[PDB]
Amino acid sequence: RLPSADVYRFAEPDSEENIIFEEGIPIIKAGTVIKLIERLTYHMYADPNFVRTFLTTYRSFCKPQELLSLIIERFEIPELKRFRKEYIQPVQLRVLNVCRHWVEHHFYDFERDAYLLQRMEEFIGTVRGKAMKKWVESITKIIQRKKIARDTFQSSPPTVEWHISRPGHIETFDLLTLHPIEIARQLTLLESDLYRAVQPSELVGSVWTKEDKEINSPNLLKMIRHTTNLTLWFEKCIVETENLEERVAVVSRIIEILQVFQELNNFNGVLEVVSAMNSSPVYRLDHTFEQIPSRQKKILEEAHELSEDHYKKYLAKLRSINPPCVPFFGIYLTNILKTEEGNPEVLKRHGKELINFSKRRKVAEITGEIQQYQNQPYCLRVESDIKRFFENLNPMGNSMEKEFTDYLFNKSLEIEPNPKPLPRFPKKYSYPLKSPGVRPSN
Ligand SMILES: O=S1(=O)NC(Cc2cccc(C(F)(F)F)c2)=Nc2ccccc21
Repeated sequence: RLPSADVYRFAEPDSEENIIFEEGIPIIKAGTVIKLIERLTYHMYADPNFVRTFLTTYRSFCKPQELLSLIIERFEIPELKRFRKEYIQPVQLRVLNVCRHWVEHHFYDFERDAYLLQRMEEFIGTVRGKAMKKWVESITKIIQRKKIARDTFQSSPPTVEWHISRPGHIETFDLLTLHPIEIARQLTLLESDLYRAVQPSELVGSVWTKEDKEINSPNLLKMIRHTTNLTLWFEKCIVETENLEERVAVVSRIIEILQVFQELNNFNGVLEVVSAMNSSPVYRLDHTFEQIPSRQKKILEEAHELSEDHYKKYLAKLRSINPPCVPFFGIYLTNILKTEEGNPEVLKRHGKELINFSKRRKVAEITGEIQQYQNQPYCLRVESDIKRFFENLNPMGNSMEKEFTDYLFNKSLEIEPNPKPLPRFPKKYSYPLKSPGVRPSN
């Protein structure tokens, strides 16, 4: 029935040397690249979970150019009445379905590689056939829509809040001059847009830590860099305020921003404040935290407790709230890296190497959890000048990260030296330190 090895590479029988399954549509555990492509375009049934997971994770084991060459060759299949009807036509329609999902959900590969797109359009444009016309036409319209695209409140959003800095006075914008409510809202819109922009393939096979990270993971990198710039800027605001009374005002203002992040269910923001508060230069400031009111200390402790016991309280709090929210991104990076490190790239059976597909699938299920929260818009107005201020945060300046964190700790040792005495430092703020609070204006 199926073709011989001398004419087709996709029709060798299944064995423990080329394809292994998990414990109805079977679920592939590991297999050769040829075996994966074959099951990806299996003539017996439709497999949307495998199609979706394969196109998200394939870059970890196959190059885009190689995948196109293999699916084109899988399509080219050389009793002839039933051979075309039950084997050639179903496989060719499965190949076209794979091209459709590929161009629709992963167009960035055709954007990054112009020659890849040239080959894909050449392949689709040469198909012809009877039932393939409708397939060639939907695929063509998707490539058209993607090429063109590359080239709203449900209710009244609250009034934008201002404090010392008047609107448009961008040169005075700072932690204590902007309104703490507006800082949290504007940072939540910025973080919400960053969260929503991340694609699942940016998180596969640790590509964001490899040589071509800027191309493969630009949205993920933007998200981690925002977290680093915000957390380090909060710490810099704290240790660079040498006067103790003014430093209490600064730390206390950051706690107020975290409370507005909690009202907004921006967990990403909450844990960036907790991260700055737990950092080595800030966490050891006993004289500063002694002055922080009890209610405010309790708010910071309950925020920390979300992380405790492998984020037990965070995971329970996240699944109980209603939209909108901004989930804590770091836990996904943590669980994905644990998966990448604790599972082997390949499985060996009978001296043969099989790609570990279950490893990729476990990583793809974590990215699916990410995606379930990417359609939650906030009923908040953007303030372009405040958004720009946070987008342009550069606490590190022209320094390496380690050199700047070393400086932050040394500043902490300077402002709060035991048994060395506690020096008094002059005031740096020439405006009122009192917060306008976190209650909106009705
Ligand atoms: O006391 S916690 O539960 N809360 C925090 C967050 C936090 C950081 C800095 C100061 C404070 C404050 F309560 F004094 F304001 C709280 N970090 C911890 C780190 C390790 C163990 C226990 C905790």
